[PDB]
Amino acid sequence: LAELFSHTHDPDAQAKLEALTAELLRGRGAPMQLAAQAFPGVTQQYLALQHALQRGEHEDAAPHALEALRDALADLELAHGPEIRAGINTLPTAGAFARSADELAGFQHAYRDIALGQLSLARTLDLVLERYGNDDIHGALGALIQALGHDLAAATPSTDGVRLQVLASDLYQVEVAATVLEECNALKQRLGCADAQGLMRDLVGISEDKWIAPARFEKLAERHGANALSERIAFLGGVRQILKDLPTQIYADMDVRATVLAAAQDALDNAIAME
Ligand SMILES: [Ca+2]
Ligand SMILES: [Cl-]
Ligand code: NA
Repeated sequence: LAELFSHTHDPDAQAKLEALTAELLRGRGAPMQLAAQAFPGVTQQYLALQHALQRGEHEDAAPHALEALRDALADLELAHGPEIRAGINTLPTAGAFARSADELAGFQHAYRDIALGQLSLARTLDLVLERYGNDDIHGALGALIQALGHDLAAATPSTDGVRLQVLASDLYQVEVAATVLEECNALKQRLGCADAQGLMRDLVGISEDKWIAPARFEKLAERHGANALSERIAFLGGVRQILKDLPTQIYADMDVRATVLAAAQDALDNAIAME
């Protein structure tokens, strides 16, 4: 258990756990609060409380202090059982990807929301863009898929095997999409928070807009400073190309995709017609 905290990549991880253990067994503070102050992520908190309990029993700690740890562990299992299972099952993978305690917890939170949520492909893509968009988005996705594999490999996966298999296929589509969306960098660079990352998330939003119309693309253009006629045409042309290459599975459905692309084309043509 103590060795598992090496995955935080905190040079004082071990000392911190031992200090926390002493504080927990001292029995003044609320176990859950103390654990959360020491380590981010319920997975690390759960493991720390478990470590303290085992030590406390062997060390012959106060029965009341031990009981408080048992209650805390039981509360966490009841409220966050699947999340903790997901974290435990994927710790080696998460450890290999994360470079700090915050990055570890961050990865676990992303994995939790995907694995245990009911997110559409678009919302999953948006989640990944928000967290990893201007960092190692492809590394994050590859690690998430490794995590899905380690979860399914475990004796008790965090959710059903059928769902984990579907999620691996979903995340492949997200990886294809994330690659396509890199074109937003070049587009913003050519034309000159409404940055490239913002545009990527804007396009993903558009992919689930069943009420999409050409007017929405005008507002997008305005948001991104493509106001002059030439830049407006170039921007709308770029956006349509990117939307077109975005995998069909990202869109709310095939019909919404068709509407989006027809609207994007019309917005482009309207701008061209002004020239
Ligand atoms: Ca004794
Ligand atoms: Cl289509
Ligand atoms: Na990878």
